[PDB]
Order: sequence, then C-alpha cells, then structure tokens
Amino acid sequence: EEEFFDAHE
Amino acid sequence: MAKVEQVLSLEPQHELKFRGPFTDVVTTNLKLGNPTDRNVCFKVKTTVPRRYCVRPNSGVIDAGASLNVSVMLQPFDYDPNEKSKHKFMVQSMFAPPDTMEAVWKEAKPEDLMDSKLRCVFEL
Ligand SMILES: [Zn+2]
Ligand SMILES: [Zn+2]
Ligand SMILES: [Zn+2]
Repeated sequence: EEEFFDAHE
Repeated sequence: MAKVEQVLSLEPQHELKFRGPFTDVVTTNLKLGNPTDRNVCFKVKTTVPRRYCVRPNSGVIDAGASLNVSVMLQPFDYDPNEKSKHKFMVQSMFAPPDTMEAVWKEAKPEDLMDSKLRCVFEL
C-alpha cells in the first residue's frame, strides 16, 4: 500500500 | 512468520510533529534507546524520502545506550488543508557477534523489528 523507502541523508 | 516486538525504545513513540514556519529547515528529534545487553542495528525508512534528511539514517546503537536521530523537514510549500500522508519507520535487528550492509542484505523479514510513526504538520 504505502511503501517505505530507506531514508536519505 | 510473525514479527517480534520492537526491542528499541522510541521517543516520540507514535508521532513526529513539525511546527512551521517551513521557510527554514524544521528539525524534530527521534531518540532511540537500547536497554539491552547487545548492540542493535537500526535503519530509518519513510514514505517520503525526498522530503526529509535523516541524520543518521542508519547505524548501530551500543548496549545500554541512546541515539538522537535528527529528522529534518526540508523547506516546502505548506498547504494547511492537505493532510500529511508522511510516515516513518524504525527497523531494527540484533548485531551479529564480531560485526553492516552485508548483515541487512541477508536479513529475512521476521528478523526485522518495525515501529511506525506518523508525521504531523502544524502552523
Ligand atoms: Zn531512495
Ligand atoms: Zn539535509
Ligand atoms: Zn541531507
């Protein structure tokens, strides 16, 4: 549904 | 396979609040605590990667220790009437002895512990 991505720095 | 309860402690627990103005960067804190006897690897995820800068976005918390993760909301055009669909998640995993990215790569999903937070915009 609401996909999570690795957070950016 | 079911997932295991989160080992880390989160502060805040459910909600990351960002108060305007949004001309300048808005930083909110997410304190992750490791109250265990082992080092714990963590990774921060979000539904809106290009809207934030997360420092650090991943790493290892030593046993009996706490880390301040800075969640930085980049300047944008705020619409009071739009509801922020933005969400965050802390994934964690026990650090294998005498140890990285090679660890995350081979981690099966139930090996990961998830905690979700929702972002709230005010002012
Ligand atoms: Zn990305
Ligand atoms: Zn930044
Ligand atoms: Zn950045």
